[PDB]
Amino acid sequence: DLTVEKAADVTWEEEAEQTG
Amino acid sequence: RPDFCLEPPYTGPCKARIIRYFYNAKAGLCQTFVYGGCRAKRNNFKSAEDCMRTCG
Amino acid sequence: DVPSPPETQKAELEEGVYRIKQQGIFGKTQVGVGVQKEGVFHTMWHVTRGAVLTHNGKRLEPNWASVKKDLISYGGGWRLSAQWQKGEEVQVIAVEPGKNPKNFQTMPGTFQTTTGEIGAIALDFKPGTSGSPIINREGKVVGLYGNGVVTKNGGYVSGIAQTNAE
Repeated sequence: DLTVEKAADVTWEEEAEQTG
Repeated sequence: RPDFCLEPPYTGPCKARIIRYFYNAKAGLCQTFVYGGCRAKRNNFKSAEDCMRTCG
Repeated sequence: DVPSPPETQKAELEEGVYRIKQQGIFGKTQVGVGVQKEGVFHTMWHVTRGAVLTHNGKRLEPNWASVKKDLISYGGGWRLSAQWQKGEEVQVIAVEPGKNPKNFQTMPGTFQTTTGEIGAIALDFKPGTSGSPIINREGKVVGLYGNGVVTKNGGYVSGIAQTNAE
């Protein structure tokens, strides 16, 4: 049986890490 | 030994984190590694017991 | 379709991104990641292999599963409707075990098939990140990260795993 725990909300970050 | 017992553990091309056992022939015992969830090779066991039974 | 479809427990989770944890060797560890949206919890099939999720004293069974698509949803059918558009940058909300979530921006390439085209993410996150959402600039999930290939030079490339919303 699996459990879950919240980690983040879904958002685009204007200063996310570049680059892929 | 079977020969697959002598092959290094294989995480594979998926990004889950599933702890498994492999047989480490140099150490002469089973150790843990991270399996990714897809494309498992044969040196990959859910338990130390089962790992030692087939590769020990 | 059938006259009296069976019923599973509802995924009573706030919307957002979740670590999925499994009891295994050494105890409880993060096996992957999932996305709760519109009352449905979405992840990659290889993460859970269709195992029951437990939360709030309830046992959650998968409502839809496809090994072929490597996707699975709990509480209802697939709700992630956004599609990646070729030439547009995405972010991955990478949720690595033991680490704070972090967004990474990238321009996807493509995987070629006789079927059609699937986006390709050349980013290499730690094991346990499978199910991390790939998102567009609107904050919509275009797919999930973690089913990929290791390239000849040891680089990792993930597919953008997606299916049509129900």
